[PDB]
Amino acid sequence: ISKEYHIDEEVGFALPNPQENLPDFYNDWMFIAKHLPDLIESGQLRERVEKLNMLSIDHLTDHKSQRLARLVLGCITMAYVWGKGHGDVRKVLPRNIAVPYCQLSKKLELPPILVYADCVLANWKKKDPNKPLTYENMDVLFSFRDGDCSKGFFLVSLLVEIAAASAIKVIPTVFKAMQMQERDTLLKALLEIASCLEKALQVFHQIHDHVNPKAFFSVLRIYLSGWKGNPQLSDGLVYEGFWEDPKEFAGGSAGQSSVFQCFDVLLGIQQTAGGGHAAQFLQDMRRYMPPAHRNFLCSLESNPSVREFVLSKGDAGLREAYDACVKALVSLRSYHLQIVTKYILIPASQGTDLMNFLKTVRSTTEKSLL
Ligand SMILES: C[C@@H](C(=O)Nc1ccc(Cl)cc1)[C@H]1[C@@H]2C[C@@H](n3cnc4cc(F)c(F)cc43)C[C@@H]21
Repeated sequence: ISKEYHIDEEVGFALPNPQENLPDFYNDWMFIAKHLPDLIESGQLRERVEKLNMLSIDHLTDHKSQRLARLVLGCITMAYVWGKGHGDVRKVLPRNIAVPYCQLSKKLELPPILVYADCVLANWKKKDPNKPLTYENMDVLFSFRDGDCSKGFFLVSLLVEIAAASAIKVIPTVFKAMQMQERDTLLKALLEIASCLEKALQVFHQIHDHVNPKAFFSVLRIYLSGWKGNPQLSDGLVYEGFWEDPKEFAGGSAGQSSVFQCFDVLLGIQQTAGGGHAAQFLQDMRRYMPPAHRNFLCSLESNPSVREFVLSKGDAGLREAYDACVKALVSLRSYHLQIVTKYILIPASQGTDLMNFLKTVRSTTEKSLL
């Protein structure tokens, strides 16, 4: 059983039952975010961000409240800087909203920009508290524009994180099986992690039914892009009243998903080795995860290597069970690679930086087989 890594045995890395409402003191922030599709189109979003007061973060006591306040402020920032999403970029964030978002981001050890942990892990709720977690029974908390498939893009992303929750709980079982030298306990525990990663691929299939190719490329992808190496903000975003210099921060990508790196590290796949772009990007995106997940990924690399344990015993039965988890990963990297073609490459032709990246993390996964 995992410790104070804020990993839930039911939903995994996602926030378990996230809050929907801040205290009534923060009605100004909750109002702008809950009506984002209308204020962006009406042109008064950026006005209502300017006619704001500099509120205090101190009223955010419990954990679930600060995450939402990062979630509400993260969406406003992406909506403010990008506007309707056609070129009118605001290279300055106003102080009455820049310094409260930077205070809370420094609080949660997160960057002051919308990340995967905000719009996926803490951005959901159950329609019926008695009916189980499925797409038809769950809904998002915030969106960008009308018909952007942000419900489908985020809930399907979240749905696969819940399938991995049934595999992360097996990690302590594997690590103590190696310590106690119990082979059968390790063989089944490896088979179980593989099997849950097999079920997680079927959850990935749902993305076609709830997300549209060009509705994602044109509407949602524009607001999720950040300002690190982005040409529209050559130096980044100035946080007025917090940093005198413009600060470069990466946007949101699947690399910030903790299950992305969770099993690469466990199975001994040195995805962060070498000076490659994928190995550097996977290490840089750890700073964009919650602090509890930064240390959980850290604790796995500290624990003994599971790969060398199987490669040493000369046990073909263990070699086949371990190879099943690697094959389950390749099946996901090969499906994730397919989704990017239908959703980025072909829309972009009426783009390839994510393509060349995701081919390398899969290529490394195939080279791990025995
Ligand atoms: C639906 C897609 C998405 O990119 N969602 C998204 C993007 C940006 C933002 Cl900001 C928020 C959500 C994909 C989901 C599940 C993915 N995944 C998790 N563990 C994986 C292990 C693997 F081997 C693998 F190949 C993919 C794996 C990550 C994203």
